[PDB]
Amino acid sequence: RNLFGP
Amino acid sequence: SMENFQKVEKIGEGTYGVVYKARNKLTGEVVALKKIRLDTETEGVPSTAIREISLLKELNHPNIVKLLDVIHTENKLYLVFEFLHQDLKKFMDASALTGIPLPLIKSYLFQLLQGLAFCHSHRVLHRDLKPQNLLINTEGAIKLADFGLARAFGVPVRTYTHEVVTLWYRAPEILLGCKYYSTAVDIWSLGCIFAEMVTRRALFPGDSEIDQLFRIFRTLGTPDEVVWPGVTSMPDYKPSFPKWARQDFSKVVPPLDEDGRSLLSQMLHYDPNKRISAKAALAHPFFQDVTKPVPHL
Amino acid sequence: VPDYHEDIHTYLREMEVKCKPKVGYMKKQPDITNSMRAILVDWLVEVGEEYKLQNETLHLAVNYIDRFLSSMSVLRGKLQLVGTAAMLLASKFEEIYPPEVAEFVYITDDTYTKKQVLRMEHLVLKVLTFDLAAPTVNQFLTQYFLHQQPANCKVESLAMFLGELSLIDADPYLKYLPSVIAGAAFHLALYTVTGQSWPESLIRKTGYTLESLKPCLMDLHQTYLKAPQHAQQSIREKYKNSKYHGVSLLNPPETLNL
Repeated sequence: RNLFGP
Repeated sequence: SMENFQKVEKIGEGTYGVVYKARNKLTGEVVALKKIRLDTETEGVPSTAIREISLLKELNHPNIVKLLDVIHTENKLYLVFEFLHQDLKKFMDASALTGIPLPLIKSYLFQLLQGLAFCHSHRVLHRDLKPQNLLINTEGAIKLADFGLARAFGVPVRTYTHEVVTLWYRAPEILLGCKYYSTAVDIWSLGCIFAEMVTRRALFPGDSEIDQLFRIFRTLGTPDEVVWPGVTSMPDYKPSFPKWARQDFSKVVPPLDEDGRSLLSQMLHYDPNKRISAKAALAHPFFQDVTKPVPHL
Repeated sequence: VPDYHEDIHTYLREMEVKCKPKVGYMKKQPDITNSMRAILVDWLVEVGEEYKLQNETLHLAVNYIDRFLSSMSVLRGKLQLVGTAAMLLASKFEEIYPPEVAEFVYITDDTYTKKQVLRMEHLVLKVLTFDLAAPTVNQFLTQYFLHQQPANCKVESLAMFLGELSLIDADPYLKYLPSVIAGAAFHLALYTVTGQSWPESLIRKTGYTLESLKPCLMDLHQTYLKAPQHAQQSIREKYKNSKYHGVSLLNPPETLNL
């Protein structure tokens, strides 16, 4: 899972 | 950086590198530089080196080899250690005719035990004590070295790595696959080394796990619920194990005196919970007359 | 092994003060907040579950992150890279089988490259000056557990649970040392499960009393009560498992009677 990025 | 160091010669060789003796052009200090090749696309800084450095920065003690500096470049990693002339092994090889004078043995063990009690007191298990990992200098000091197999332990311990300690110096509880092991495994190793400095030969030179166990049993007795409660329930205990009778300790290391024998039997006790701690071993009467003799060479 | 238990506890009490992050670093962080920090740590809990890592590994990583962020400003888009590297260092330090680098790149859904993770590992090592053997809440609880009579699994697991929750919320928990968050958690767990309290033997050992633990305890009790409504839920989900005797399904006490 990508967090604070787009 | 490395600009201040002038290499003098190769000393040894570790698992991810080679050691050099080198001198500090500015201070004049002599040191051992242990290079570590990193590259990239790899797995990064090897976990051994992670442990070696972090734990060694917390162990400042006259009988632990001092980490002086870490030079940590884009490309390489240099560990700078204080320099020590020799290791205990390449020294017994040089002490054949003249074995090792008892006094020197006593001084060494006593220094070793001090170093080890410090480690245990700072929650570190060494887990690879054996004569090539014990360094000696010209002034009669001996010191624990090579903390690349070490680990920070917890209270109480969890289950840690099983594949640990060079076979000949490996403790029964590890051989028998116990869920938990702790500081006692280092004491087992020292006790093996104690006996080694005396007889000048490995105490339990096994070639496999079961051979190692069987050698231990033929020397100390096959352990039972009496001598070691729980043994028969341990993962790699087999009811088929031969039952050998325990020998008199005077026969295990004939040159040893009553006090020596006493201390050794406490280091090689089966039940880890009862094996002597390094701290308690410092006060043993075996050391009553102890001193720090310089190696007779 | 009570031969070294007191030496060890004394040493860790020394080191927790040296390894402690700066309490007010979030304020000096221009582009990140406690909430984002909260998202990251909640993600690290998930990672730790995906890969069955030790709880100790989670605690250490958080320690590393908080110390790294005490001196290095980071863009929001790089917070997860700092986190990833810290978890890799923690795994290498603490795990018998750490997950391979490729696995850490993959869990960020290829937000970052392997080379980035590896370069961020070096910088993290540099900023922490290789001082990785930090004390955790975990390390203190585990000692405090030896003081139950008799041992109670539920107490043990609820204490860990509570301790984990304190990782998520830098405000206020950054104010408290690991040994103190452990004390509050242990007491809270024990009270909740058995109605017993912080034992006298632990007073003797730690020098802490329920009085000195009150402030952290008060926060921790509020955190425990508000836990079902917190935006981050991975720790409650985790501790619903059988491994942890489902202690997140236990009801928190409405009052502590202090």
